[PDB]
Amino acid sequence: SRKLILFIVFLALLLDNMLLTVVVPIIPSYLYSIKHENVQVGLLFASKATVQLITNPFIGLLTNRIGYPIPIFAGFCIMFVSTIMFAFSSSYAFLLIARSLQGIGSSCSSVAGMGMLASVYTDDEERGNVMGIALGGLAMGVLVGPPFGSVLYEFVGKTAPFLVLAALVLLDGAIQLFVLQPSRVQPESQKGTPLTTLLKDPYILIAAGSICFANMGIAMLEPALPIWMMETMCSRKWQLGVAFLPASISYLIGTNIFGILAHKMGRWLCALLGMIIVGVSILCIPFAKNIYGLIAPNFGVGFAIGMVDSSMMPIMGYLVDLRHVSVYGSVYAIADVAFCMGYAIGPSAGGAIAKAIGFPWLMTIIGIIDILFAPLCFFLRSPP
Ligand SMILES: O=C(c1ccc(F)cc1)C1CCN(CCn2c(=O)[nH]c3ccccc3c2=O)CC1
Repeated sequence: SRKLILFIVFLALLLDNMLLTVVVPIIPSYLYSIKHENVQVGLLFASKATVQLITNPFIGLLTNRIGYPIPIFAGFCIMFVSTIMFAFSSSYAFLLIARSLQGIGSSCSSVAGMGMLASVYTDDEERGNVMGIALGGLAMGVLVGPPFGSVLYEFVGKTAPFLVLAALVLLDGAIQLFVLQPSRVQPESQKGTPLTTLLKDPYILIAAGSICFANMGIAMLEPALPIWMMETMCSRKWQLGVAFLPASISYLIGTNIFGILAHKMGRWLCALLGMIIVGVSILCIPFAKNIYGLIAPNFGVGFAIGMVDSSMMPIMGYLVDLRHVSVYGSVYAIADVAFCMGYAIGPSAGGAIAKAIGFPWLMTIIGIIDILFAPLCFFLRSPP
């Protein structure tokens, strides 16, 4: 009965991404009103992703000393605290602190949950399936966040989305306490291989780079696309919001189905095809003239990112099992660092490049990089 661990990881990722995507619509207007009585949003997101990026190696090393359950419960506690502060804080410094705490909790939950899933599902196929489900939960939380927040804001109040999220967080924490039971400290049997040896592995580097570039695609998509839309198509705000819906839906479907299909098609082949597809979709994005012209490339981008994630995340554990000690804190900390590497420079830089050179040139460069990195996944195939 280890499906409870999968449910806990699923819930943690879902609620974390739900908070990360639900805070967005409300705070900036209140910040502007407070200042009186676009860029700072990207600064908030960069802060959260950067704090998650810094914490990842530390949590990876910590999971080898105190085990997984205590980091998971700590992630839950920090995530609850950040949700409460989001509910009650109205200034900018407190909201920045809330974002940083949410980043720490994101690092804890993601790294420890992936490590626990890898350590529990030792089969190479079941591992792929369960982390495909976990990434599908991440995508589900991303997709549900904004509609849930808008509905609760219109129905009850501004604090309602965060209070309901905090109630769900308390339910998840009660489940964790009942199942995980982080009463004592349980060190792992074998000392983990240091990251200095892990970053020296070309295959782990290749998988991490594939994840990093695949996520960098959408990471620089998010803040630069609305400006280009308003400049060329003069599109409306609802059209801007709808634009990323195909990406989220395709990401959810891709994660859920390719967590299973990667082991059938071949993880290396799935990653190569995903990189090619995301490169082609990003190349085709600038040529669109209407939102209907971006419905298909966004779907391709989401599907390809789901392919790459749900293929490379299992391959990380497979590689660390094959050529390293069977401990998954450090390698999945590396994978989280790969995620945050794109998600942290996205908001901060994407605008800068989209202003220095044209948005079509930026997206052409990103797509060319992804296409050229696609053949590097050829080296991740198994000899037998
Ligand atoms: O949509 C997504 C997605 C994922 C995979 C996939 F394949 C297809 C789509 C998710 C949606 C949440 N974001 C992170 C949240 N976030 C920022 O981090 N920075 C921003 C800067 C400016 C404006 C908004 C944002 C913003 O929402 C991460 C990716």
